[PDB]
Amino acid sequence: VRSSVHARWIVGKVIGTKMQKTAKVRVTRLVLDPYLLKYFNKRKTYFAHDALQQCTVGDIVLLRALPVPRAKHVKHELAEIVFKVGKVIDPVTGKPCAGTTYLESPLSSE
Amino acid sequence: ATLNQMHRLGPPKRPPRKLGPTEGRPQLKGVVLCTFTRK
Amino acid sequence: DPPPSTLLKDYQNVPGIEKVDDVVKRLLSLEMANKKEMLKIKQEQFMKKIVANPEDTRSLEARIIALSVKIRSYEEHLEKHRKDKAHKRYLLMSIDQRKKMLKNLRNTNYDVFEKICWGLGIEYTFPPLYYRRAHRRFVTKKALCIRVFQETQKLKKRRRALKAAAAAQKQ
Amino acid sequence: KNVLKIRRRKMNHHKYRKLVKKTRFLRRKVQEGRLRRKQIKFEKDLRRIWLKAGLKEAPEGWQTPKIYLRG
Amino acid sequence: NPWVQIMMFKNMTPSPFLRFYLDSGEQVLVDVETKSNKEIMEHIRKILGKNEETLREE
Amino acid sequence: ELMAWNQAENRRLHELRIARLRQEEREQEQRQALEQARKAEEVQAWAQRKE
RNA sequence: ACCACGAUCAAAAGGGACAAGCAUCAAGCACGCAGCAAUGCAGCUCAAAACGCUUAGCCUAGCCACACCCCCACGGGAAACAGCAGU
RNA sequence: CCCCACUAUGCUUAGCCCUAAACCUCAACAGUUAAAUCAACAAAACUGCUCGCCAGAACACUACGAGCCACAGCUUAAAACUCAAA
Ligand SMILES: [K+]
Ligand SMILES: [K+]
Ligand SMILES: [K+]
Ligand SMILES: [Mg+2]
Ligand SMILES: [Mg+2]
Ligand SMILES: [Mg+2]
Ligand SMILES: [Mg+2]
Ligand SMILES: [Mg+2]
Ligand SMILES: [Mg+2]
Ligand SMILES: [Mg+2]
Ligand SMILES: [Mg+2]
Ligand SMILES: [Mg+2]
Ligand SMILES: [Mg+2]
Ligand SMILES: [Mg+2]
Ligand SMILES: [Mg+2]
Ligand SMILES: [Mg+2]
Ligand SMILES: [Mg+2]
Ligand SMILES: [Mg+2]
Ligand SMILES: [Mg+2]
Ligand SMILES: [Mg+2]
Ligand SMILES: [Mg+2]
Ligand SMILES: [Mg+2]
Repeated sequence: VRSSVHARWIVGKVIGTKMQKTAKVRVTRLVLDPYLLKYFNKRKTYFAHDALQQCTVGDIVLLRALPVPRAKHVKHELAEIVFKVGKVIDPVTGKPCAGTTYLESPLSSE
Repeated sequence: ATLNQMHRLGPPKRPPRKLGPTEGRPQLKGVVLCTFTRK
Repeated sequence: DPPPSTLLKDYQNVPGIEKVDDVVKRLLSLEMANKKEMLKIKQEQFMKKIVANPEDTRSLEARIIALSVKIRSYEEHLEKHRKDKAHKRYLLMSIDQRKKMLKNLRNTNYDVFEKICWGLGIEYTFPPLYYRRAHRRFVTKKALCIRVFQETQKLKKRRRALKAAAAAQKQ
Repeated sequence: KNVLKIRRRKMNHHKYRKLVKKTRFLRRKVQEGRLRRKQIKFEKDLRRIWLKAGLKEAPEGWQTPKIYLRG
Repeated sequence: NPWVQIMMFKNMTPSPFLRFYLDSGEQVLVDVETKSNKEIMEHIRKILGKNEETLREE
Repeated sequence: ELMAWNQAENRRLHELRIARLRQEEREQEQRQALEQARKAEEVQAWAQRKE
C-alpha cells in the first residue's frame, strides 16, 4: 500500500495519447488566492501508464500511484475511465446519456 | 478589473525605488575640482 | 449535386406529381429554381443518411448538417468570387462554428459524432495548443535543430557498432 | 476640449519626420550595419546548437540562409 | 480539506451527484438531486466527515 | 454502516426519481399527441395548397 | 554497554512543495515514451509564462550556503584571520 | 491664401502597404427605472457577468530589441536627465 509517489489518487482529463502505453492527463486542483480569498483552478500534467491504450483524448480518468515510478515522468497508472468522452454512463441510474438527456430511459428496465 | 483579471495580474509590482545623487547613501567623500557661481 | 430533373422539396410528395406533363415537371424541378432550392435537397439527403430522426431539425446533428451545406455553398461561391471578402469571412466563421458544434457533439454523443464525420466526410482535428507566428528566424532554427537531432542520432548508432566490434575481438 | 495635447504631438511628429528626412542617408548606412550584425548573431545562434550537440561541422547539406536581406 | 482534490463537471449527466474516491479504492456515490445545499453538507458530513469528538481530541 | 446507509439513501431517491419520470412521460405524451395533430393539419393544409 | 528484527536521530536516492523583477527573455532544442533485450515510436516543456537575463542569504528557538581562487579540488594558480585580539 | 496651365494621384486589372478625430472618443452579453437621481459638462442613473485597457506631467506616435512583400515604413515600446505640476 506504501508508495514513493506523492499523489496517490487523482482525477484528470486525458489531453494526449501520442506516447505508447502512456496517457497525458491534466489534473486540476482548487488553490486559494491569498489576497482575493477566491479559489482558482491550478492545472498539472501527469503521465499515466495505459497498458491497453484504451484512453481517448477528452475522457475523465482516475489515476492510481505506482509503487515506484516506471519512467522519469510516469508515476501513475490508469485505474479507471470515469467518463468516456461522448459515451458517458449515468452513475446514478446506470443508463447512457448525452449531456443532460438520457439516451435510454430509466423506465425501460423499471 | 475583474477578480479573474486581478488574480491573473497578481499584486501590483511597484518599480524599484530610484537612487538619487548619493546612490542611496547618507554622505559621500569628494575632491574639489573647481569652484564657481550659478544663477 | 442532385440531378436537375429532381423535383423541389415542396412538390416531391404531392399526389399525382408523376403523371403531370413533362413541362410541369420542368417547372417544379431544380433546373428552374435558384441554387438555394438545390441546397434544401442536399440538406434532406444528408439528414436521412445520417440522423436517426430526419424530422428533428433542432438536434446538434441537424445543425451540423445544415451548416455543412452552407459551408459548401460558400466554397463554391468563393471559387468564382475570390476577392469577395464578405463571404470569405462567412466561410471562416462558419467553419469555426461547425468545429464548435463537432466538439460539443464529440463530448456528448460519440457514436453520433462518428456517423456525422463519416456521412459528411469531415476529418476532425484537434486545435493546436499554441498559436504563434512562425517567423523566418524561428522556421530556420527549428529546421536546424531537427537536422542536428537527426545527425546526433546517426552518430550514436555508429558508436554502438564500433564498441560492439571491439568487444567481440577480445573473445 | 482644446487640442493642446494634439498640438504637442503634432510638433513632435513634424520635427521627427523632418529629422528622418535630414538624416535618411546616415540612417540607411546604420540600418545596413545593424542587419549585418543581426545576420551574424543569427548564424552564431545556430552554430552554438550543433557544437553543443557534439557535432564538429554543420549538418550535412546545411547552409544557413540570409533571412534579413531585402531579396 | 486543502489536500483533497475537488473537481467540478458541468452538464455531463442528467442529474447532479457527488462521488468520493477513498484511499482504499472504494467509491462513494451521493445523489444530490432535489436536495438543498444544507442537506448535501449534512449528508457528506455524516458519511465521510469527522465527528466532533475526533476533532476535539486533535 | 455509513456506506450501507448511503447506499440505502440512494435507493430511496431512485424510487422517487422513477415516480417523477413516469408522471413526465404521461404529460410528454399528451403534448406530443397535440403537436402531431396540429402538425398534421398544417401538413394537410400545406399539402392542399401545393396540390 | 553488546543484540533490540525495535525506538530515537538523520544522509544519499525517489515523489511533492518552495524568492523578487523583466515577456523589449516567446519559443526551448532532445528537453519524451514503450520494450527483458534487440530496437521501435516521435515525442517532451511552454503566454495558466517554458527557456533566458538580472537582483537577493532565507520562511530567524533557527536554517541554507560558503570556508583564498579554478562551482568541485586528482591537479593547477598560488601560500590564504569570512576563529579571537589586532593592522 | 486669390487666378490660369499641367503632372503624380483619384479609375480598371494584378499584387503590396495596414494607417485615421478608423470617434457615435461611450466594449460584449443579460437586466432595472426603485432606493441615495446625480461632482461638472456631455448623450439620465445603475445592477450582474466577462474580456480588453489605465495608474502625475514631459521625454515619447521617441531610443533599442523583435516581427513584417513594409527600407524616409508600420506594430509593440522604455529609460536617464527635468518639473510641482500637467
Ligand atoms: K566555492
Ligand atoms: K487607431
Ligand atoms: K467623432
Ligand atoms: Mg470650442
Ligand atoms: Mg515637443
Ligand atoms: Mg535527502
Ligand atoms: Mg526532492
Ligand atoms: Mg529595448
Ligand atoms: Mg549577494
Ligand atoms: Mg581572507
Ligand atoms: Mg572551494
Ligand atoms: Mg577578526
Ligand atoms: Mg493624370
Ligand atoms: Mg467608375
Ligand atoms: Mg468613420
Ligand atoms: Mg478608441
Ligand atoms: Mg469584446
Ligand atoms: Mg444592455
Ligand atoms: Mg505616466
Ligand atoms: Mg502615427
Ligand atoms: Mg517608430
Ligand atoms: Mg528599430
